Amino acid sequence: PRSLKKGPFVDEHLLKKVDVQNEKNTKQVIKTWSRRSTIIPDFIGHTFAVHDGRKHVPVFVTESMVGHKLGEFAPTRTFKGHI
Amino acid sequence: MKSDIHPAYEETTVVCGCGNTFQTRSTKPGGRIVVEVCSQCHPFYTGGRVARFEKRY
Amino acid sequence: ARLVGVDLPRDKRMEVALTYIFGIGRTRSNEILAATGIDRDLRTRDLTEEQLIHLRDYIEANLKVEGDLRREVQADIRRKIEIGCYQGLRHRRGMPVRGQRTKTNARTRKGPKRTI
Amino acid sequence: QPRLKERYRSEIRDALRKQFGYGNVMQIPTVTKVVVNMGVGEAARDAKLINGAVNDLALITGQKPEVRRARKSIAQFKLREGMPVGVRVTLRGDRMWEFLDRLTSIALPRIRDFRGLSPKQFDGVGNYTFGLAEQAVFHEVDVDKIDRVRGMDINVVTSAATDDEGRALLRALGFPFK
RNA sequence: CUUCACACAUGCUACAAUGGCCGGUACAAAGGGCUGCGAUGCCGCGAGGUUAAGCGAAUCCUUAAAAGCCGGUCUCAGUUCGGAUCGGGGUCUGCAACUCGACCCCGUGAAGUCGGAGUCGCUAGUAAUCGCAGAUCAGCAACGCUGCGGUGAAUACGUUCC
Ligand SMILES: [Mg+2]
Ligand SMILES: [Mg+2]
Ligand SMILES: [Mg+2]
Ligand SMILES: [Mg+2]
Ligand SMILES: [Mg+2]
Ligand SMILES: [Mg+2]
Ligand SMILES: [Mg+2]
Ligand SMILES: [Mg+2]
Ligand SMILES: [Mg+2]
Ligand SMILES: [Mg+2]
Ligand SMILES: [Zn+2]
Repeated sequence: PRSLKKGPFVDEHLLKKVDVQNEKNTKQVIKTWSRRSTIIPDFIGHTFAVHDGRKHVPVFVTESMVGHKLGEFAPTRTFKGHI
Repeated sequence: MKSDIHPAYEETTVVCGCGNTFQTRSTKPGGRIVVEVCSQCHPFYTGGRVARFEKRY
Repeated sequence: ARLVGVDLPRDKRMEVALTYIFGIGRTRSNEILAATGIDRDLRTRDLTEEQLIHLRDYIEANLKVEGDLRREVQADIRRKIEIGCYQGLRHRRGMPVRGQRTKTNARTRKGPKRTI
Repeated sequence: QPRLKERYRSEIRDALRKQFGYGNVMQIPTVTKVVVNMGVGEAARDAKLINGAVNDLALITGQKPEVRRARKSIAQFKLREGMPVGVRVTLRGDRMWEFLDRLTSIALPRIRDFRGLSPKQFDGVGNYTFGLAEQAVFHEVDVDKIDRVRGMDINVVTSAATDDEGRALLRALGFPFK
């Protein structure tokens, strides 16, 4: 949790779902509701339809989104240029 | 026509901090030229997010 | 004289002249001077080529200079743009990224008052 | 005696002969001339390039340049016919040899962020062209007595008939390529 | 509930030499404190972390007051003024800090050079200026609120005029 004393912050009910699938395969579209979980270097090749308030945003990590967060890629608000 | 038009072109000598020194004829400066980098010392003549997360955690 | 930039404002202490390089400011210049030994309070016109050539290698040994630092900065922001995060989208829209309010501010990131 | 010319006549000619099996000794590529020009934009405004271009090109090169006047009139550039827009000089012989030696030795590495001359800027016939964008690092000219900054370009013309031969000749002469 | 082509209102910052930086240096009040005040000591430039004594308190912490004074530098400059923005790196609370916290380190270093018509507050320890404490709260308040203290002025002839 942004401190070099406990490692990163990854949800246990997320690990027990990702680590039981990454052993054999990259699972298909998955449902998640905790935008606050950090991306450990185990999500490579997988997808996560992260909630943003009204729906789920499917996000794929290729190589670089390891220090990011799941909700970082889900627009929580929508703005479309008043003019 | 070379009477008064062309600038002076007289023998000179280049002294470099590296040590590469050669003598040619240069313009109005008749003295020496002090330089710090030459062809023998300049570069180009003598030549991950996951890793960052690993070293962070 | 020139190491990477001009680095020589006329009649200036080289302590502050080192701040004119892209990568060194007050603290970086102070720590560099502390390591090297040359005193801070001296006019830049009195500096000599030997001192310049011992100073030239130190900056490239550990610190960085014009060109490559801005290349790294632009590569970072460009990667942020192409990856498509919240910060990348804010950079694409030109809006400030660090959670600052946008109702009555962000005039630096945007332009002055448009007054449409 | 031009040291670069002596080095050329000593070994570069033989190197080119080995690289390309010329049937006669004068089929070997040789640099003919070096041309440096301004092409300033302050032709329709303030019309002051005799001090802006000539006074620096003369000391940079070694000979006073020739003034080139406009060949036409362009309203978009505010270009009229008859006033100088560019100043061109050409360097040949031992003067060209010395200029090329001084360039390749001290001037080319000494500009900002020198990452090497691109080896793809050939004209297709065996002559190369590249240009800077400011008052060059030539020690012959110092910033303390220069007006508004202006860059320049070089055309180097060789006896080579092919781009590969021109590139090989420049590489042997000492042009830092990619 | 914190959005963002824009406008308003209330506060802070400056636009510098009554000044900036470096070193030394003296004088407060009123408050807070067992889900705490963490005296020293150690690590780290740093915020902070570690073991630990005293303290339900005139005996412990807060606790160093800043403005004030001395010596050097800068020499009127978009600057040794200005700290908004941005990149990288850490700390603290919180299960969790992109949205959606505060602080620390480096570098980058914008507008701004006294602000139009117009408009606000102020008669004595007042205005002016600089710091301190509380309440909310795990963190978010040295830009809000409420109180505290230091230095500390000029004008009022007169009530015709808004
Ligand atoms: Mg609100
Ligand atoms: Mg306020
Ligand atoms: Mg400052
Ligand atoms: Mg001090
Ligand atoms: Mg310490
Ligand atoms: Mg001024
Ligand atoms: Mg301005
Ligand atoms: Mg500033
Ligand atoms: Mg006014
Ligand atoms: Mg509080
Ligand atoms: Zn050298």
